[PDB]
Amino acid sequence: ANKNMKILIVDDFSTMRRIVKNLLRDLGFNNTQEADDGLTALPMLKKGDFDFVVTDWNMPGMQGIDLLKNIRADEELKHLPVLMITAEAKREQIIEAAQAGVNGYIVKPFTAATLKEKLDKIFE
Ligand SMILES: [Mg+2]
Repeated sequence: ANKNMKILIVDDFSTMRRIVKNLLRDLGFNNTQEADDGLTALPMLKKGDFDFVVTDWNMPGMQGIDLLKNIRADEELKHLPVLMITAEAKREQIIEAAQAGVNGYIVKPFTAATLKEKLDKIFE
């Protein structure tokens, strides 16, 4: 589990993107880039050669479940594991997201400890 998979962090909230960049940094992961909406993650995704996606749900460009679908449907990208960060903790929301192919889930707030527990287990 490389402290160096290249990770895309998607969220319409810059402070959120950076609270996340640092807990990842605390964890041994530095290689990170950001995107503020799914509409602007995909073309990053499409040729950036990433290894892992962490994305929010609530985004207005392209909501996060939609990005996940475009990923699952792009043949070059559907092998990517996606951790989803959540805003609104509902069992009807999670179901729909597992149904769309998400690898794991996490609920805000979260800590660098709930985070690794979530990591050790996607690559699972
Ligand atoms: Mg959001």
